[PDB]
Amino acid sequence: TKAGSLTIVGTGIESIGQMTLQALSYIEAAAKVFYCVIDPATEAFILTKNKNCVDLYQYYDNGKSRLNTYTQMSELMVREVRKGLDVVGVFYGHPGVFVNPSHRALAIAKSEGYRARMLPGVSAEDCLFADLCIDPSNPGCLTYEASDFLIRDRPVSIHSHLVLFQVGCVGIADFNFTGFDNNKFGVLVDRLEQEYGAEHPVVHYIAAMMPHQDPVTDKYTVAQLREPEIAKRVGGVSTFYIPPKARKASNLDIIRRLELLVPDKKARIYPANQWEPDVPEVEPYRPSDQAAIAQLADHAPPEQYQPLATSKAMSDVMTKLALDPKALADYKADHRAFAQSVPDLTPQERAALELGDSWAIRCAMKNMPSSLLDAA
Amino acid sequence: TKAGSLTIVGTGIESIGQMTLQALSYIEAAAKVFYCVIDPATEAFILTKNKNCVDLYQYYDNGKSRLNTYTQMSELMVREVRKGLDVVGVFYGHPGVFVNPSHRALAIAKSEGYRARMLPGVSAEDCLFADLCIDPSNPGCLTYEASDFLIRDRPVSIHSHLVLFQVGCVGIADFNFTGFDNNKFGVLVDRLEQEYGAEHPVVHYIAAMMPHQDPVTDKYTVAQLREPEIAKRVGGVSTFYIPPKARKASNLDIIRRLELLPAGQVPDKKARIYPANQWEPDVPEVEPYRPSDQAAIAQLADHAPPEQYQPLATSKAMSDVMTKLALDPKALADYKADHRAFAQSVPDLTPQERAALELGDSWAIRCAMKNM
Ligand SMILES: C[S@@+](CC[C@H](N)C(=O)[O-])C[C@H]1O[C@@H](n2cnc3c(N)ncnc32)[C@H](O)[C@@H]1O
Ligand SMILES: C[S@@+](CC[C@H](N)C(=O)[O-])C[C@H]1O[C@@H](n2cnc3c(N)ncnc32)[C@H](O)[C@@H]1O
Ligand SMILES: N[C@@H](CCO)C(=O)O
Repeated sequence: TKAGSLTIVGTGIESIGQMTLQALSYIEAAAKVFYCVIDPATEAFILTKNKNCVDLYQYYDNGKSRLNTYTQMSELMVREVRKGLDVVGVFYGHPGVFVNPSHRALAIAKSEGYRARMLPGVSAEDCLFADLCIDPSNPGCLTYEASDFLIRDRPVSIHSHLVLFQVGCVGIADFNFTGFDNNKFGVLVDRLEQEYGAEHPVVHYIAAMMPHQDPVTDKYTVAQLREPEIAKRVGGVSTFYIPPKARKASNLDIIRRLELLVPDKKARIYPANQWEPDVPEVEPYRPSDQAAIAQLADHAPPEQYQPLATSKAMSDVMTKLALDPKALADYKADHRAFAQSVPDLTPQERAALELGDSWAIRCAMKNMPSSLLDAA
Repeated sequence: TKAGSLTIVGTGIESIGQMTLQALSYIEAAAKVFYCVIDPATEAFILTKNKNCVDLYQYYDNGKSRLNTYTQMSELMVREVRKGLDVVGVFYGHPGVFVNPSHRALAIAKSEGYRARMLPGVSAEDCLFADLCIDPSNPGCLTYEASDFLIRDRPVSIHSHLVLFQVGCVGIADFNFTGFDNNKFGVLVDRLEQEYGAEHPVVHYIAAMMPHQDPVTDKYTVAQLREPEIAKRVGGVSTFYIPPKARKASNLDIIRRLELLPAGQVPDKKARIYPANQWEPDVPEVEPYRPSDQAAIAQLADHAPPEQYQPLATSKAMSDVMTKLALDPKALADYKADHRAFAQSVPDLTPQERAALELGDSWAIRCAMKNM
């Protein structure tokens, strides 16, 4: 039961708006905050929400290895944990997606016997899916760091989505405040041409940082990436999306074993991927679609559909547990004592909260029968 | 321009807390809200924020194809757009990650000339990285839908992370209110055994849905997945993580072209980055404080900010308006329509700040907020 803890949170990519409610609540409650963001409005916002913040960005330098910077960032955080304080680290995007020092600091804290947790956030890949209008499900997604992709000769799959981070710093171990001199970029272009061909599309993607900005979603051929004026547009916040070159055929034995039967591989569900070369759009309103739409006119909810049927007192406390870290800590320490303290709950509601199981909370908030809960 | 718009937003996975500030503000501002979420506290919260909501979940049914439900969900949203309304759709997690009807509705709205946008959210994969303590960077990540993975015989990489969604409904095209009868699950287990071997680990992952819950992070062998009591635990909110078998060797041409090692020295001999992946079988222990780490820590005592580091140096008025543009959708729409007229209306801005806002470029905003 050591005093001291480390919680690392994200801010998302687009200024302020892409932070989660829980990231904000933990920042506000912290004894000490350490942050690494690249948007001045987000920095200003953080400084209005906690009185004891330190900017980690000052530990980068011209010609200084990023690994040295990361060791320093982690040590600054853990030093405050060792003094018995509740410390929060903040990184832009998702704090564990292409971020070294967060994973390091949490592992050191855990090894010394302190509580340590990462809260997820909205990454640049999350933004890419939203802005390019693609789903990782169709037809699968491979995600790599650009230098690692080359050095370990990581496998390509020409039938799935490909996403490459850190294309602006190929083979570069250090930092510069004015930007990278990305003079090994041509090595990446050679690999892409060898796998996909000279005329295959590469989408240069930069998510908007400020709320009024449009994203950069510029299509180039692989061969165009050798032109000096195009290559120089690729910087420190650039990600590449490379769409599929072909569609993979279905396995007939698997279709038999799953029992689904010939399958046309070039037969798409609406909408088609706009970035695939020479792929026409599909029909949105086939006869099967029109039949489903006609059924709306006299639709009734199924008998097994259970509408929400809660109270203000119950919704208030469930919201409080999600938005007030201190209330959550009190509940976790003593479910029974906490449940007895909440004003205006019914006997059914109070018993369900003491248990805290999914089945019990659902019975209470949807007015479903339960012999135990109705006996309260 | 044409009246009517569609904005689709997410709620994250863990109840209420994983919703973004902008998802909340767009829900509040909407003329009508359509939602599909799978816990009651999140549903109750949404209903406190807008008086005009419809639950899309009522359009599922026992034995009804999910494709028919998806067509209906998308049509209810687009019908309201065609009436000239600003409509918001809401899906749990990230609204475009393993979600069919959002992409469909947005594509139809855009093709008919209406404004259409998706706002990203926190997905189950984002939660998985945070709870299992892994980074997609190290050593790469492949992500698939479980049935698609099987039907198209999609490749694995034994040297990278593998993440499989929808492992609880293999080959199933319909819906049931009481849950799926996942009787083709053995076909997935056979494929995993062929690619990885019977004793390789598979992590059964379920992110906590309520704020007091712990995640499920249960490691099993591929062979253990054939045991009835274990297979029964895999349901509609289950995801699988399969760690690498081993570390992959480096390409020698690439080491030379990137100038990463002098000739005559043996490659792939540096220790792994700390910390090691705790799920990878036979992973060696990595030490946190090597000589290079201890030297960096010694330098902290007399560290000064570099000359090129630019401290924030802004004002209440400028910070307030940039926050407003992020948190008030109406204010953002006004600003976008006429930058000059909006910037003239803002109270207490300096002439430098007012001009910077009127331009709106990143270089201009940064100049104003760091006093350069
Ligand atoms: C050090 S990593 C940090 C990523 C971050 N934690 C996240 O969640 O996306 C930096 C890389 O993230 C990607 N990135 C950062 N900001 C971006 C943006 N606005 N648009 C596209 N990619 C971005 C680029 O690939 C960049 O080289
Ligand atoms: C229809 S999809 C929707 C995914 C959602 N949009 C997201 O952003 O994660 C359903 C699948 O998501 C995954 N999933 C949903 N909730 C989850 C949870 N609490 N933990 C782990 N995986 C989950 C499972 O693989 C499930 O079969
Ligand atoms: N990962 C590096 C470079 C990203 O381009 C950083 O720490 O910013």
